[PDB]
Amino acid sequence: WQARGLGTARLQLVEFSAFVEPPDAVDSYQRHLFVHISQHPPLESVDVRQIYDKFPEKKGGLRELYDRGPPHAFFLVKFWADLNWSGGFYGVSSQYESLEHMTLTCSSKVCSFGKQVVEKVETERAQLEDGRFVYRLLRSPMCEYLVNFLHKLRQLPERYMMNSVLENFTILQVVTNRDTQELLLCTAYVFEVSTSERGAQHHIYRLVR
Ligand SMILES: CCOC(=O)/C=C/c1c[nH]c2ccc(OCc3ccccc3)cc12
Repeated sequence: WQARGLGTARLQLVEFSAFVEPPDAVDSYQRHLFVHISQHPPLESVDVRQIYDKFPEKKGGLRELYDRGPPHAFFLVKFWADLNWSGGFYGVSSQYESLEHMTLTCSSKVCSFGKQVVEKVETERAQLEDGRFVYRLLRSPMCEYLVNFLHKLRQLPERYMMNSVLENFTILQVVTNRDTQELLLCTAYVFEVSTSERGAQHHIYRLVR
């Protein structure tokens, strides 16, 4: 019963993106996508151990979460960030669907060298749509650490330097049932940069053991 997308039977990712809109968007709109998954054969597995030291350790790190299970809820998403896009609006949008009606809690731990640097925790109540429940965390403003990290990481003079920094930069995303405390989706994000004739791109893996 192996997964084909980033999701389980209980909770599926529908869309995610991190983006920026220039000031001139209020005239002629446009947004620039740093990264962007869109899910409108089984994925390739990656042993979770090979990424242990890239994430937190005591309580809420990769291993201690994988030991609570469910193992099938764990995914690795490798990003190629488009970093070729100044005083504009930086944002993140997430969307999930479910068959059952829950109140999600959604944690975004940003880690530098595996140290938890910045965390955001949100909750979202289900809204019933076409026979199914829908969870919408659209346009959350990026935390100022991420915005600043990006202007710095944009001004670096070489891509290989960019990917060197980014090798110590990861994000853990943990969605759990707020009521029952059980885990529904855990997604480790590792990052590189994209030779921006190509925009963003991504690979989704099942974390296994
Ligand atoms: C909404 C409040 O918290 C935040 O600000 C962000 C939370 C995130 C949760 N999962 C993510 C996946 C990627 C990402 O940024 C992409 C990105 C990173 C590095 C270089 C280039 C691009 C942000 C998040």
